[PDB]
Amino acid sequence: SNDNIELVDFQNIMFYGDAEVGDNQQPFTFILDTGSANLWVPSVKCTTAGCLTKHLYDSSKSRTYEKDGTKVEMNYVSGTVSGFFSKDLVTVGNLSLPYKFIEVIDTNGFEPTYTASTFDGILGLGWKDLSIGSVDPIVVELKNQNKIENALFTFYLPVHDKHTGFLTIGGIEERFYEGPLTYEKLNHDLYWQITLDAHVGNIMLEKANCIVDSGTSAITVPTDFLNKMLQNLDVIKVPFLPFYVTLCNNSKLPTFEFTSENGKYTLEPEYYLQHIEDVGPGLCMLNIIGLDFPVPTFILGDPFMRKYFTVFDYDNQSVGIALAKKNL
Ligand SMILES: CSC[C@H](NC(=O)Cc1ccc(N)cc1)C(=O)N[C@@H](Cc1ccccc1)[C@H](O)C(=O)N1CSC(C)(C)[C@H]1C(=O)N[C@H]1c2ccccc2C[C@H]1O
Ligand SMILES: C[C@H](CCC(=O)NCCC[N+](C)(C)CCCS(=O)(=O)[O-])[C@H]1CC[C@H]2[C@@H]3[C@H](O)C[C@@H]4C[C@H](O)CC[C@]4(C)[C@H]3C[C@H](O)[C@]12C
Repeated sequence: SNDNIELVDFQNIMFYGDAEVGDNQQPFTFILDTGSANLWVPSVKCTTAGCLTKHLYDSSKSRTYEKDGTKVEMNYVSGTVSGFFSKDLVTVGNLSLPYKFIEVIDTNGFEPTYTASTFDGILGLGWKDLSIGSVDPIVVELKNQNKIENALFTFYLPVHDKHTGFLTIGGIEERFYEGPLTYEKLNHDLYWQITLDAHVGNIMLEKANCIVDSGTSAITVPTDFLNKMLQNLDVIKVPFLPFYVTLCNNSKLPTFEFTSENGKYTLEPEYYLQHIEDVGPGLCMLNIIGLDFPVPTFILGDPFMRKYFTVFDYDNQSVGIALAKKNL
C-alpha cells in the first residue's frame, strides 16, 4: 500500500534514487532533496560537457510529453542549471502522474558538482511555494489523486557497507525505526524547519532554526558558533576550503545535542566524521560547515538523517524523528 523507492549510497557522502520520465520509461538517477521543490532532468538538447555521461531526456520519444517551453533557471547554493519547462508522466516507484518539470540544457553553472557525481537530476520534496512555476509537490498530488493513504514521505537512509535505504511515500513503516517517533511542528510555512535548542558542550543556541535537509551532505552551523566550537579543538582547516581535518580519535570532538519539549536528538562524532585514510592514516574530515542564515540556523543534513529515521508530513505540518534501525 506504500510506495518504497530504494536508495543507494554514493561514496558515503550522498545517496540517490531512481525515477522515470516519459511513457517509454526513460530511466534517471536523482538526488532527492527535501530543500527544493522542482524536478529536473538533463535534456538530449543539453549543450554542455556535464551532460556527456548522463541519462538524457528525449521528449520526441515520449507520446505523453506536453510541450511547455517557458524558460527557467534553478539557482542552488552549489550552482545553477537552466532550461525550460516540460510536462510528461513521472513514475516514482509504482506510482505515476503527469507532472511539470524542467528540461535542463546548460549545466555549466553547476560544476564541478555535476560532473563529479553520478546523478542525472534533482527531485525536490519541498513545499509548493518554494517551487518555480507553482508546482504541487509530487507527494501532495499523489494524495490528492488518492494514489496513497497520507501526504507524507519518510527517509530511511542507506549506510555505506551495511544496508540500502528507502524513500517511502504515503505512510510510516515500523520496520525502519526503533524507540519513540517524536513529531516536531514546522516553524515555517514552506521549509522543513523546526525549532530546537542546540547544545555542543558549553556552547548553546536556544530555540534555533533547524532545517532537516536530505540534499545537504553536512551539518551546517552558524559561523560564530562554529568558531567557538573549534577553539582549542586540535582540528586544522584545509587550505582554500571550508573543511576541517582531525585525528579520527580526537577526544575533544563534541556531541551535538538538539532538544525540544518533545524529544532529544544527539549526533556523536561517529556520525559526522568521514575517514580520509588516503590523505593520511587515522585522519578524518568533519562533515560540518559554517554557514550563516539571517536567523541562526542549523542544517540537519545527511549525517543527521543517517542516524535518525525521518517523516515529512505535509498534512500535519511536522517532521517526525526516530532512531533508525541499524538493520532491516
Ligand atoms: C529552493 S533551491 C535554492 C536553495 N537556495 C537558498 O535557499 C539560498 C540561500 C538561503 C540562505 C543561506 N544562508 C544561503 C543561500 C538551495 O540551494 N537549497 C539547498 C539547501 C541549502 C539551503 C541554504 C544553505 C545551504 C544549503 C538544496 O536544498 C540542497 O540541498 N542542495 C543544492 S543542490 C544539491 C546538491 C541538491 C544540495 C547542495 O548544494 N549540497 C551540498 C551542500 C550544501 C551546504 C553545505 C555542504 C554541502 C555539500 C553538498 O551536499
Ligand atoms: C552557501 C554558502 C555561503 C555562500 C554565500 O552566500 N556566499 C557569498 C554571497 C552569495 N552571493 C554571491 C550569491 C551574493 C552576492 C554577493 S554579496 O557580497 O552581495 O553578498 C557556501 C560557502 C561555501 C560553500 C561550499 C564550498 O564552496 C565547498 C563546496 C563547493 C562545491 O562546489 C559545492 C559544495 C560546497 C560544500 C559549497 C556549498 C555552499 O555553496 C557553501 C557552503
